[PDB]
Amino acid sequence: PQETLNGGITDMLTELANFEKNVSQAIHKYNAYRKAASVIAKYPHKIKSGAEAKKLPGVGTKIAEKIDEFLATGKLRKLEKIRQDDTSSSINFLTRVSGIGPSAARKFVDEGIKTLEDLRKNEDKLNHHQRIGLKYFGDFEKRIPREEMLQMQDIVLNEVKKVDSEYIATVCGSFRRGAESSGDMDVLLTHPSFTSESTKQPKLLHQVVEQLQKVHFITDTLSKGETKFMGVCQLPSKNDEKEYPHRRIDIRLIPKDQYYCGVLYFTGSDIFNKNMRAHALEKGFTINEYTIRPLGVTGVAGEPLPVDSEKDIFDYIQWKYREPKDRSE
DNA sequence: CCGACATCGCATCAGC
DNA sequence: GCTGATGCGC
DNA sequence: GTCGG
Ligand code: NA
Ligand code: NA
Repeated sequence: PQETLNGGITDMLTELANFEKNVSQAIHKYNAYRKAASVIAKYPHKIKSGAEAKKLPGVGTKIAEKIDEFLATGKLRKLEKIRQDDTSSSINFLTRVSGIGPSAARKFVDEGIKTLEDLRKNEDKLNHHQRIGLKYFGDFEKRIPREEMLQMQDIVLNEVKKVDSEYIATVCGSFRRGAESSGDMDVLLTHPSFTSESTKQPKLLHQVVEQLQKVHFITDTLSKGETKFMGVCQLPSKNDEKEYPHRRIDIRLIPKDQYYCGVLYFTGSDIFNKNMRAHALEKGFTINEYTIRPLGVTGVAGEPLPVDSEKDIFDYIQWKYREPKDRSE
């Protein structure tokens, strides 16, 4: 639905959401505001009163009240006062840098560091991760067009298979659901040799990251363990042509017997996972990001049910398989 | 009235 | 040195 | 902030 409808209200709730997250350090109020802004963005009617909105799930007395003030005046006093607020606006801004959460941003603004320029001058006060977020402050705020993601995908699948023909790599996320653009690339990886009660051969994941660094696809590392890599990557530029911006890429090494449970979860969407959790249980099963287990008559979950594909999970809960395209909810 | 709210691997801080 | 707590992005 | 036991 057109943003014009209640865009003024959704933006108001989102702005409030970021302040709770970055300044007040109130994550729950953050999600509360986002949930509200979200359900309000879906409502196919121009809201005329807070009471109308209050009907919607996620909108309570306070937000219905704020919505009223906004409709009557065109803005919100508490919000106007927050924007003109020196520290709060500096603190909010600083968190846009990957690596700087509410706490670091709170600390920088304290000692006088308020701008991207202040950070660029205090490089040794920033950890490895934060210097990379600074270095790509702009790039990290851009989105990734699908075609770009495909090019990016071709390279991941090609290099993984080059390291070992048994690796299985699946680019999940909104991408797998067919989305037109993305903010990042989440690649789930697995190898037959890696199972829940097996070895992690601390190189299955290393050998892959290392391979992607060799062909110069991965350009920076934010964090890397035996099962989770988080870094930056970039597509090869087409000779003397605006080189592609640096992109965020995560790689997960999951056990083969939990691999598909992993692919299901990271493909989502977030709504779709809730309908399955909800459904799965009524059918007598418990579904987490790792496994699917039967629930005895006393509520006692049993051993993890075997899974060799995504469909297997759907079959356990009396639900027909659904392509990642129809998993928007 | 008052607790839940989604999740967890990894880097790094705090403390012994 | 080590382990646990915290911060972070997801 | 919202929902709900
Ligand atoms: Na409501
Ligand atoms: Na940040």
